[PDB]
Amino acid sequence: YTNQLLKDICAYYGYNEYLAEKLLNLFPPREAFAFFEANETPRPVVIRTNTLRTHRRDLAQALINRGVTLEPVGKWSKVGLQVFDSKVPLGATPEYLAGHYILQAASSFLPVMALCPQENERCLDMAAAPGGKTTHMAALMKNTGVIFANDPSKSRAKGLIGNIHRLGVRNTIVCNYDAREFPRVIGGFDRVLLDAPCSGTGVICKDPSVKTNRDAKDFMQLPHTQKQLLLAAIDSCNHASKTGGYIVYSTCSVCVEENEEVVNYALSRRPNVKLVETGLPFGKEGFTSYMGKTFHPSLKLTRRFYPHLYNVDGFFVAKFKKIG
Amino acid sequence: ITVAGVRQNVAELLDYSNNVKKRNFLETVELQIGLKNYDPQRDKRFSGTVKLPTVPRPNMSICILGDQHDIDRAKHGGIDAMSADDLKKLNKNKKLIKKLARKYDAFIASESLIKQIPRLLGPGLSKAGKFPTPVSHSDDLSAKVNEVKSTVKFQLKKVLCMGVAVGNVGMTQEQLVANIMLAINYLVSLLKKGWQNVGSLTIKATM
RNA sequence: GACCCUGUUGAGCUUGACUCUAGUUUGACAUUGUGAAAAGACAUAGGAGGUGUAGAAUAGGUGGGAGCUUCGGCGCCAGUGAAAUACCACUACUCCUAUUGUUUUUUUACUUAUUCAAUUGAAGACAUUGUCAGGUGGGGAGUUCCUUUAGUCCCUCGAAAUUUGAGGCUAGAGGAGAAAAGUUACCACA
Repeated sequence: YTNQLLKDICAYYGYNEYLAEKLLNLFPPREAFAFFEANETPRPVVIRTNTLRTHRRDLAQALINRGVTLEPVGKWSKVGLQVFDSKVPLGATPEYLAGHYILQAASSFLPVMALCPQENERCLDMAAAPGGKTTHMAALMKNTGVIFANDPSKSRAKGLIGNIHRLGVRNTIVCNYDAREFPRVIGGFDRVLLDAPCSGTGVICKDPSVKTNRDAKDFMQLPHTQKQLLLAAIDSCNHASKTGGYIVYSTCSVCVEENEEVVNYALSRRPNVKLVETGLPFGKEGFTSYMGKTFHPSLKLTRRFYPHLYNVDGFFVAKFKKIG
Repeated sequence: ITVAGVRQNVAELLDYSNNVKKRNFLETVELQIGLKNYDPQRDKRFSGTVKLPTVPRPNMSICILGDQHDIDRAKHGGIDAMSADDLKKLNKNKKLIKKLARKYDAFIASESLIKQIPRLLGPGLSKAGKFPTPVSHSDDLSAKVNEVKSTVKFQLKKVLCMGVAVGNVGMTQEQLVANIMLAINYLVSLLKKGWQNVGSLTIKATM
């Protein structure tokens, strides 16, 4: 029965009773079991090629010349390079120290290609804690425009400034601001980016505390904070521009309060937002209804990413357009 | 509201609607209340009880959660009374207690037993809108169940439409329109404003 | 020798005052129009939907209600579900269509604005301009409250199928001034 399944799953995987019940609900039973294998299982290691200093083939040749076993990953990315084995440590290679390549995950790739950053464009990132997304966006504008890096913690900022100035970005300013306050500071951007603080169920391999240390109270305040985070994104972008500018909503969680509910609240409160096809090559459509509540059918255009289908972390991507 | 309009529709209910439909169900009507611009997601949510001494529904599926000095009176009155061993059995199995919660339309609980109910089956039965009314120190089960029953719970939910079924065709017209008048007066008083706050009142039958 | 200290130099760490403002910057509103072509939004009037899971199932939702009943199909029930199907009663979103319109943009031109040569030609509705509402301000002019913690779970703004979060209020404890200062079981030198 279902109750025997919940008690057996919480015992053998060590989940909390609540979060196992929530994650069991959004999946068919055999699909849930295949998902519990993968999210606990460690994920493959992926490399983003700096387009500024090098490119895909000559970096690949260089790392094999240093003994690194690589493979171009997918037809999705012209920028991604999977690693399989490496005699030398990855951070030890002189290509890394110059900034020819940067350690990332797969889920850090796809919001950036969900965005379509162009040259001489003012852009943004409300949370750039590892700094991989910011360096990817600057790789697309070819060292032009301006990125406003933002992170509310000074400790993560030191790794940001270290990662940015190694990669040769020269166009980003980093501010230690709460991003709820950010449209009051400037506003008027083209392409804003948000990687909100989330529950972290999408990636348990990096953070195994979410197995138990995530309860009823945490599932109210945390999606509450994404809402004020997300309404600021529309209230900061431009309704019109010479090059049309779009919002991108990216969360590292598979939860349904964190994902597909916040975008319903945003598109209801602000009617000057539309959602169209998000440009990522694959994915799964969002659910139009989960627990008796209906979302607008624009969420069929949103893409959800899962550990069991793809060896990626759990992710949500959605892109917005501003009207007025 | 207009009392002449109330007489018009209860004459249109009985017996014009009885002649038009020839209802084969249990003959009862309901009142549906629609309101214009009261946001259910905001504050000042209302939940009150309407004391109706008419008992609009005679087929009222009643049971009690009784302690001592109630077994002999409930058995004489045809009321199912369960002792402390039975609630322990009804706490061991949760599927059976939910099924009879659908079967029995009201629960009456004593003072000491409602203190013993929130152990583990309290919140389990609380997720149904099944609040049990507590008894008083008079301990007269006769005519207190009649006063406890027919107490309409005017509860606000997140949908902008609300319905209450009272009134049968076997009772006199003067008593039922007094029930309708008392219900809409308590509904208006429980609301944030007066009669402006309601938008439409439908006192049509079920069939 | 370790080890302690003094001075200089690096690595820091904590500061380096308040009010208007130069500068600089975001948003909004105007000169700044006239056509065409499109596109979009809402204004009404029609048509049709809907498959997360499980449930036999393309379950909007909601009020009741247990055969309303043409066949006893559908019912009842049983499951299965957050929500259950019969029956009547209500009204939501989306996508189309229409005209029963208000519009807003983009593109294309023109100059009917605006800017230069000139002192009639070009650019051209772009800039540019000004006013409000902001951000910053190591600069210019004067001038000499916040931090840590708890409660009112009281008031305001948010969020949630009824409980939270952020501000307000209250109370236990702290306080010669951009030229430069205090500190380190730290570094190099003497």
